[PDB]
Amino acid sequence: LPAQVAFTPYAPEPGSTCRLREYYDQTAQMCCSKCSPGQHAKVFCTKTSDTVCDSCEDSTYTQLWNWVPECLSCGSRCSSDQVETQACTREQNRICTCRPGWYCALSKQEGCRLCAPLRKCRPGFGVARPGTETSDVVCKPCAPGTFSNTTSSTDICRPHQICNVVAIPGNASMDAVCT
Amino acid sequence: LNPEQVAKIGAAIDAGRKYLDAKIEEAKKTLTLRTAQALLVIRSQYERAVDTLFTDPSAAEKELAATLATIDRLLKEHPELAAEIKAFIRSTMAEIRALLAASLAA
Repeated sequence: LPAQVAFTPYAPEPGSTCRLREYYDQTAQMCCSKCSPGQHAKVFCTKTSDTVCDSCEDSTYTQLWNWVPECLSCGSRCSSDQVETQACTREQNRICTCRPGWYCALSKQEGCRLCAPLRKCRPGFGVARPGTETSDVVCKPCAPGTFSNTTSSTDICRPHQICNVVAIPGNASMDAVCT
Repeated sequence: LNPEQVAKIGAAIDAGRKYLDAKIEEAKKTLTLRTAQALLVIRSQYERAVDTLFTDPSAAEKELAATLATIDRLLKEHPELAAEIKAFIRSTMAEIRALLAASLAA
């Protein structure tokens, strides 16, 4: 850099902000370098020395331009029930998710730390609230006039067929049989 | 784990996360931003240590130890604060482990 261009650390002039890759450090009262994603501030800047940025170690990360004193820990490796939808790298956290047919029983800010299988509503029972990424299916018993003849996390209680002359009446798990 | 046990376990995890977030907000309100940065790191390792109770229980005690060492290291010059965080995290993990053991014993 030539003499024209100010290097970090420097005090910003009245009416200024720091540059794009810089932050204003309140202890030094100076503009100081941020560290890139994948690095952290091993040493904070002073009035005469800039930030010292070092690389993150494996299983730690920083996702943003930063001045953290240590990199953040990645979440634990996913268990065999889960799917790793984002790998742990020096620049991003690990993300674990649940498979279809499962919900997240213990949720993280991103992803899941404990998955559980969705309940299946047996014959005579239908879905009352469908499963969501973070909540189990809720079942209900089918009321007269309706039925469910399946074991299913999605099938609802559906109406009996109509007919005037009933050979075998419908119940909660089977349709009416009509003469 | 039945839904009651999961809810009690989740409530304990949230208590530790919410305590850490309040300590971060406190550091921000008092403008001790370098402490707020250290607390972000400690929070990330708390999350990993909690994860491991469910993904790989054989690693849990090692991840808890690494959490307390991170608190000791990053907050070495703030021993009062360091003691408060270790005590909340120790107490939180003891409760989660207690609920887990009680459910596995049934």
